[PDB]
Amino acid sequence: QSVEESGGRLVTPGTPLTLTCIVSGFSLSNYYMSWVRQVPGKGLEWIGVIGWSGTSSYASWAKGRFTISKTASTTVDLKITSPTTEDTATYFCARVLYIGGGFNYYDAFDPWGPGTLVTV
Amino acid sequence: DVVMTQTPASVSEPVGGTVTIKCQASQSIGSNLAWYQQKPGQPPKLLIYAASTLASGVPSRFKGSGSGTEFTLTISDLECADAATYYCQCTYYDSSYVYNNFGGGTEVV
Amino acid sequence: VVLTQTASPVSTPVGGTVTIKCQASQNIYSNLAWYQQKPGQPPKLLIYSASTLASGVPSRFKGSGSGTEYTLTISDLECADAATYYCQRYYYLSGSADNTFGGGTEVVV
Amino acid sequence: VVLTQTASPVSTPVGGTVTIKCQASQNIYSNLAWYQQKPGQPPKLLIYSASTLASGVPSRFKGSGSGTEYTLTISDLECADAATYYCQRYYYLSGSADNTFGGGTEVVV
Amino acid sequence: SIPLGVIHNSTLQVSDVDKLVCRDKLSSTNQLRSVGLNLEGNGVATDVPSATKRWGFRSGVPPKVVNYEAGEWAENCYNLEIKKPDGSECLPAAPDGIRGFPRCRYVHKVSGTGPCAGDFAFHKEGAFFLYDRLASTVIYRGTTFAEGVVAFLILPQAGYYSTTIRYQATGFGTNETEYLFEVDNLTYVQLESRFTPQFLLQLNETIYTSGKRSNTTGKLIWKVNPEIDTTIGE
Amino acid sequence: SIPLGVIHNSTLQVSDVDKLVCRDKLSSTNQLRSVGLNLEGNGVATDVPSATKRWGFRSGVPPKVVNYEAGEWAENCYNLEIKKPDGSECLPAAPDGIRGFPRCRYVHKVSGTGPCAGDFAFHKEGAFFLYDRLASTVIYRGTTFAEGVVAFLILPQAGYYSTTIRYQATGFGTNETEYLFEVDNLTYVQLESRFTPQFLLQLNETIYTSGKRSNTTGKLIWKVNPEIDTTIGE
Amino acid sequence: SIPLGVIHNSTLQVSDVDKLVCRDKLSSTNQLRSVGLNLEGNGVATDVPSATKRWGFRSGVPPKVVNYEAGEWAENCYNLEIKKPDGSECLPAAPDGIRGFPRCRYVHKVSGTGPCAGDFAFHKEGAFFLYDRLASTVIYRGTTFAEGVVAFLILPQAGYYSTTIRYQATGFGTNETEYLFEVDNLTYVQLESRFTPQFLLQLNETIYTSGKRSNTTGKLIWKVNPEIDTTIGE
Amino acid sequence: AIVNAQPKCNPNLHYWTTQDEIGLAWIPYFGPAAEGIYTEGLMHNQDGLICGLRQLANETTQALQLFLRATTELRTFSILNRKAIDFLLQRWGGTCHILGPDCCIEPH
Amino acid sequence: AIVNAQPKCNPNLHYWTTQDEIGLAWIPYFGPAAEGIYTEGLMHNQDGLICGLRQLANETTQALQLFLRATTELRTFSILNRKAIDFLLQRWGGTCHILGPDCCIEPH
Amino acid sequence: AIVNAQPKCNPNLHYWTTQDEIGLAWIPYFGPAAEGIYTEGLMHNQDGLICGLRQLANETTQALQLFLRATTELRTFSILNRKAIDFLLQRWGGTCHILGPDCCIEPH
Ligand SMILES: *[C@@H]1O[C@H](CO)[C@@H](O[C@@H]2O[C@H](CO)[C@@H](O[C@@H]3O[C@H](CO[C@H]4O[C@H](CO)[C@@H](O)[C@H](O)[C@@H]4O)[C@@H](O)[C@H](O[C@H]4O[C@H](CO)[C@@H](O)[C@H](O)[C@@H]4O)[C@@H]3O)[C@H](O)[C@H]2NC(C)=O)[C@H](O)[C@H]1NC(C)=O
Ligand SMILES: *[C@@H]1O[C@H](CO)[C@@H](O[C@@H]2O[C@H](CO)[C@@H](O[C@@H]3O[C@H](CO[C@H]4O[C@H](CO)[C@@H](O)[C@H](O)[C@@H]4O)[C@@H](O)[C@H](O[C@H]4O[C@H](CO)[C@@H](O)[C@H](O)[C@@H]4O)[C@@H]3O)[C@H](O)[C@H]2NC(C)=O)[C@H](O)[C@H]1NC(C)=O
Ligand SMILES: *[C@@H]1O[C@H](CO)[C@@H](O[C@@H]2O[C@H](CO)[C@@H](O[C@@H]3O[C@H](CO[C@H]4O[C@H](CO)[C@@H](O)[C@H](O)[C@@H]4O)[C@@H](O)[C@H](O[C@H]4O[C@H](CO)[C@@H](O)[C@H](O)[C@@H]4O)[C@@H]3O)[C@H](O)[C@H]2NC(C)=O)[C@H](O)[C@H]1NC(C)=O
Ligand SMILES: *[C@@H]1O[C@H](CO)[C@@H](O[C@@H]2O[C@H](CO)[C@@H](O)[C@H](O)[C@H]2NC(C)=O)[C@H](O)[C@H]1NC(C)=O
Ligand SMILES: *[C@@H]1O[C@H](CO)[C@@H](O[C@@H]2O[C@H](CO)[C@@H](O)[C@H](O)[C@H]2NC(C)=O)[C@H](O)[C@H]1NC(C)=O
Ligand SMILES: *[C@@H]1O[C@H](CO)[C@@H](O[C@@H]2O[C@H](CO)[C@@H](O)[C@H](O)[C@H]2NC(C)=O)[C@H](O)[C@H]1NC(C)=O
Ligand SMILES: *[C@@H]1O[C@H](CO)[C@@H](O)[C@H](O)[C@H]1NC(C)=O
Ligand SMILES: *[C@@H]1O[C@H](CO)[C@@H](O)[C@H](O)[C@H]1NC(C)=O
Ligand SMILES: *[C@@H]1O[C@H](CO)[C@@H](O)[C@H](O)[C@H]1NC(C)=O
Repeated sequence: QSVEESGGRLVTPGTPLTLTCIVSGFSLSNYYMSWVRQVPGKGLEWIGVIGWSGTSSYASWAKGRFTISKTASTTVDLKITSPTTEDTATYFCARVLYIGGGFNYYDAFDPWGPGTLVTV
Repeated sequence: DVVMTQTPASVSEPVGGTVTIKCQASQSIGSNLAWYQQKPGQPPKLLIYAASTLASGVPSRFKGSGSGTEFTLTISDLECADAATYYCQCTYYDSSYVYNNFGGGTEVV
Repeated sequence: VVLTQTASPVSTPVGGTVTIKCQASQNIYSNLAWYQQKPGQPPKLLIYSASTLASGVPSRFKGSGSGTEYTLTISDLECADAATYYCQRYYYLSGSADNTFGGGTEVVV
Repeated sequence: VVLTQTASPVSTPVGGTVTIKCQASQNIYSNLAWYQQKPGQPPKLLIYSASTLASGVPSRFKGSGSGTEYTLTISDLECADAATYYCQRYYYLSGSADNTFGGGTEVVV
Repeated sequence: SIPLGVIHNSTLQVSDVDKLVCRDKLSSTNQLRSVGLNLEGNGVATDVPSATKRWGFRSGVPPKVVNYEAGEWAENCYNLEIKKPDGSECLPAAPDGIRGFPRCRYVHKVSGTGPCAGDFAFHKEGAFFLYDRLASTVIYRGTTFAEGVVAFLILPQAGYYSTTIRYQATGFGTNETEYLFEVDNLTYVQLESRFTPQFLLQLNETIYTSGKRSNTTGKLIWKVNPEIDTTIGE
Repeated sequence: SIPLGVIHNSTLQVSDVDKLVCRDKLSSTNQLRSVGLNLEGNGVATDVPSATKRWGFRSGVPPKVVNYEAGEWAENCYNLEIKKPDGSECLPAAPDGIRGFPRCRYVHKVSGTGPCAGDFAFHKEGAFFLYDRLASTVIYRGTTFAEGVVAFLILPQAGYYSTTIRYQATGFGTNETEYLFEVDNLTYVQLESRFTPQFLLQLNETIYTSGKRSNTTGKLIWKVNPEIDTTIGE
Repeated sequence: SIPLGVIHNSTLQVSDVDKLVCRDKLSSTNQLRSVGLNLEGNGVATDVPSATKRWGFRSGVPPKVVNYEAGEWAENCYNLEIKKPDGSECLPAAPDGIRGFPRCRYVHKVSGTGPCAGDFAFHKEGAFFLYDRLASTVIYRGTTFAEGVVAFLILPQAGYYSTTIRYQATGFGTNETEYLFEVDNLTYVQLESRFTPQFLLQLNETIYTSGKRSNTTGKLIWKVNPEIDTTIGE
Repeated sequence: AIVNAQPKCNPNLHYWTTQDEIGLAWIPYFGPAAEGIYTEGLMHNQDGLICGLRQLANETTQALQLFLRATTELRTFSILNRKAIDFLLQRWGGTCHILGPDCCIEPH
Repeated sequence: AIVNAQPKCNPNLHYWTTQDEIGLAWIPYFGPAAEGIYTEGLMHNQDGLICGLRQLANETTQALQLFLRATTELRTFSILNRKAIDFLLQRWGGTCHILGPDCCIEPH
Repeated sequence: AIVNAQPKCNPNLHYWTTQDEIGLAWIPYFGPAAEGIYTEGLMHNQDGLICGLRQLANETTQALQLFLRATTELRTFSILNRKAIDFLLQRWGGTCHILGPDCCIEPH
């Protein structure tokens, strides 16, 4: 049960960017997948989630600035559209964890990835 | 929207003591809580879930309790390897309801 | 639809009552007609709608049944009552004209 | 449970439609199977659950019935369809495994 | 007595019978409402192996039905058809006026056999089977339902595509029940209590594309390995 | 919402929901009354060829029944028995508690065949079929009914000889339908859309008196000339 | 109109519709109550020969049922099984939701034959057959009941042994009806209208102990002498 | 008011009703058959009541059909009770100003 | 008041009723059978209550039978609701005079 | 107030209902089928209404089950009518003091 991220690079404002998270040890059809970013020396910020049903949910402050999709059968991507200087951060990628009980609910974000770095 | 507040901004204590961290919830969330420790330059690592259940592999020194609106986390017999920031997360709603469910951050020295 | 009759050269002494049974492969909602055919002559109508007695027929003949099972009873068997008997399923000519005849049962005085 | 078949050496010219009726002693909730046994060869399943056709069996055979009465119909009988026929009641193996075979009916081309 | 919920200032409170609250106002019967809520909104297990263990069989209690006027969209719904070993039917036929749940996403159609004690199938936790605007206390044969509870309220003064998943159960109603997810008339997959419906659909598609279907007249039962989770064994 | 009529000083007015009328007084539930009025009082065609064109067949809509406490004597009532060409029955049987209209002058007993699409017979104009103190939305087999509507009122504070006319129709429910008035088991009269029941009875009497009944085993169908209207042709 | 009883100061009065009294107080529907009282509390004959003469057969009247929420313990209850001479059944089967009277001391089970005119068996005195919380106007087959009536009240603002006695009646429904108490499948005792149930039980015990039971294949009918009242003759 | 838009209006209403109000007639055993429990009347005198009534019955049918479609009852018998409850709730539903236009408690 | 005209009266009323008011007894699966849902009581003390009930029940039967004949219910369950609605309508049916003999409002 | 004691709560209520409010759609002959009479809605915003409403639903089930056990109805359709009648009776069910704390009449 491990995931990792890639795609961090330096771009000018307005340049569309895409990151990639891949998994190992579980199936995308049995778990959600959440993207959480962290500004340097700040607190964690939940961005959005992609479900095993195929639909995705976005935070209010990131309703249209970010998109989350599933490419291939074991990868997901977070696409940043029109980034600004305020989006320089270490982006992460986690799987929601449920131990028993019904689906659609979680208990923790267990397998955090190493996290990529995005600079504007 | 449950808002979580971490009371102690920073804690310092001689090696070998017991550090207590308080996490308060606006509403009543039962026992849905999780704790994370983030070393610098590392992703957060899970310590406690369901506000009382120890994770797999974490030493038993970390122990959390509390319920309702108040939760506490105690690190007993502090070591030099436990210096990091600690976060409390609420897991009361579903996985599609996304918001700022995390905490502020408590730096333990 | 297949119509299965008694399929036996039934013989009965004069004075008794004979019974012919006409089975069907499905429910037919009592749409059977009984015919008798003497050797050489064209057949004659006896009973229609599985219970109604056609004009110019003695009350000795009787018909009954429902669903998939229907019976024709000849009471007070006579010498002239020696012919081949048929059961026919018909349709209403409003939108169809399909009709299926029975195998044919012979009666011996 | 007692299974009573047609119990007759039925004779039918090639091209006809033969019918075998297998009556029971009580309601059996449509749990019959039909077997065709040629002399010397082991029996072969033809129709199970009183309506479903077994794999690799021509659609020429057709089973029907319910409650306590069930029939097997063979259309356009050929010279090959000359064997003994059995009706057999079964159970589901979660509970009991009891089963009873019929008397056996032979068909002559 | 039956509690009654009052909505005031976008807050819910329980009506107090002894204390007459003057500010509460009821102008017409349109404000009164009854709403049914699914149990899956409380975070309970929804897979068939865990769902079917909340229902039991009993005899000596007549069934009762009460209406409700509004419901919640349900992601999981169930449809049961159970036979006794001799071949009879366990669940009673659906009375006139009872229809399946209107809005379901996945319908778990389970057909199998069991000892079938008692006469009716009740909910062990005391909940209801919602059906269509008619919550009952028993299960009817071949009718889509969803577990839920009914609440009463005084309102303030002011596409749909389904999917059927087919199961087969042996020993239904007992503590040792075996479930199989059916992908074909001849091929089955052994079922665990950790597979989401989408995972089952993906298993179906993978089995068809890989040519794993049975070609003989016998039965073939696959078994997905726990570790790799993508290499189905046998 | 359902309108409610109020009778004040021998004048009928629709009660207004938002405006609170002080002069309106309701002392007991005896004042509330539901009354069923026939459509024939509005000046509509009553003969079978025109009346039967207001009914259609449909499927997928369950039937509903309401009550009413008072009715009106009906000049024309109907009674239908229709069969499919194969022999089955179209109209469902009468449920327990349903009875014919209690006050009818003429009963048009119609029996025939038709394609019988759908499952239930509804009224095209949205009216109701009035049985004995029960307004339904579908026609039941072999039960006298009357076309009508229901009104609710607040009341102010303060022999029977029926005649049966027998018809026969082919292709019921389609646009090309043929009706034949039956005077005997062997003799029929071609029916048009301009014959009152009294004229039909007069034609029956003339047929019986003039000896125009069929004497063979076949059928004889008469046809009245349009001009003279008293010398039946063929 | 239906009278309504008001209880105040431990005194019962019939509510007056025209005169509006303000002393009486109604707080909730819990105060309204319906109570069923048995006819035997009025001092009427209860034995089978006298009880069965109060019921009569009729046709052309539909049955009606009304519920009640409280009853009284009944010492005598009845159970009927009547067939026509040809072999057909007279009393209709009990509809769904109808059950026997819950609290009965002695259950008089009567089985026999009669002309069985009409369609339904009504009460000649206009009372009700109570059944289980559903007082009806007709007798149902095989269901225990008890004669009684129903009253409506406004409440003030604030072990079980069953014995079955089996009879056999010939000519039921007529004035010339012959009753026989059954002690065995072959032995009977002629029944008079002065034997309490305890007397019948004592007669059974005496029959069993004294060895008067039938030993042949025929029937044996005993007749108890009127004077000595303990030496059964024949 | 109500204006009749129907093609024709029948000025007379020949009605029948089941409510009556003797000896043993109330007993079902001795009571009248199912066909003789009706009465008769004729409201020949009218002041536009009948023509208004027919139009009101025509108007009511849309709402009645929609209400029947909404519900799940096989047979509906409780419309009038709902009307009475709605009338009472509209008259008295909560806070009642003595001199307010929403209350009928006239002062004197 | 009412006087008992029956030939004889039973002063004690031995009743059973279904209303009760623990653990998992309310669960239908674990609940009592169809015969163990009743209670018991005895109103032995009386001041003419029982002998008055036995006469009120005798009196109400004619009205009940006529009402049942009038209706078309197969089963009737809405008599008490009608009584309550009638009571409320009789109390307040509009135009409540403060000092009139028709209103329960007592000035203070 | 009501506190949610469930293990977890779903804050959004994606609901369906039957009430609607054109042309010939009200006529059953031309009306929609039995599956197209529903609507949809989503109450995404709430001040804890959904989470407390679920707990209210859980709380009411014991009383509902006991009431269903007590009655002999095959199908119950009249709970809301009883609630409305109880509300009216509690508000006005007898003599009502103008200045009394048990009355909704206010002076001005
Ligand atoms: C309350 O009162 C109103 C007014 O009286 C009634 O309204 C009637 O509604 C029906 C349908 O609901 C109307 O019938 C329609 O007639 C159309 C043709 O018009 C005829 O009638 C006018 C009257 O002036 C004549 O001038 C004209 O020449 C016609 O003879 C039809 O086109 C309609 O549909 C027909 O055609 C379609 C398409 O071919 C078919 O699919 C249909 O099946 C049907 O054959 C329809 O038949 C009627 O005209 C309205 N009345 C008036 C006066 O206009 C309400 O019905 C009434 N409420 C109740 C409950 O009865
Ligand atoms: C409420 O309580 C009242 C009590 O007043 C009951 O009234 C009783 O009503 C029944 C009939 O409904 C009466 O029974 C009738 O008895 C007549 C003969 O009187 C007998 O009883 C008196 C009692 O003093 C004796 O003195 C007398 O000798 C008789 O033994 C019969 O003539 C009546 O009809 C009989 O004959 C006709 C003609 O042959 C038959 O058609 C009948 O079927 C029947 O055989 C009838 O039987 C009874 O007398 C009334 N009681 C009193 C005290 O007057 C109400 O019935 C009760 N209501 C309910 C609902 O229970
Ligand atoms: C309204 O909401 C409350 C609380 O949210 C619900 O309470 C639940 O009640 C059910 C039973 O009615 C409980 O389920 C039981 O769980 C037992 C094991 O406990 C597990 O869960 C608890 C949760 O706290 C853990 O602490 C514990 O460690 C376990 O993990 C089972 O053993 C029970 O099964 C036994 O009893 C049933 C019923 O008697 C039998 O049929 C079984 O065969 C078996 O003998 C049972 O399943 C559940 O735990 C309660 N939830 C909580 C959060 O406490 C109400 O049910 C709900 N009301 C409605 C109508 O839904
Ligand atoms: C499992 O998946 C297969 C493949 O998609 C399904 O088979 C096809 O289903 C579609 C509709 O879902 C039909 O239009 C095709 O005709 C089917 N056959 C093919 C594509 O060969 C199958 O129905 C699925 N089974 C379940 C239970 O969902
Ligand atoms: C048509 O008229 C004839 C004769 O007027 C009717 O036949 C008579 O009907 C009466 C009662 O309806 C019987 O009493 C007679 O016995 C009948 N036969 C005669 C007088 O010879 C016939 O019933 C009428 N048919 C219709 C449909 O009105
Ligand atoms: C009639 O009396 C006989 C004999 O006492 C009863 O039969 C006995 O019934 C008791 C129950 O009270 C049983 O314990 C005995 O085993 C029975 N013995 C025999 C030999 O049958 C009988 O039940 C009585 N019948 C009635 C209707 O009271
Ligand atoms: C199921 O219950 C039976 C009861 O006798 C018991 O023997 C068996 O071990 C149980 N099975 C399981 C898996 O608990
Ligand atoms: C009846 O409708 C059909 C529909 O195609 C049409 O062909 C036919 O001409 C119509 N009949 C008449 C008499 O208009
Ligand atoms: C019973 O009634 C019939 C009717 O005529 C009569 O003949 C007979 O004598 C009566 N029997 C008795 C015992 O009253």
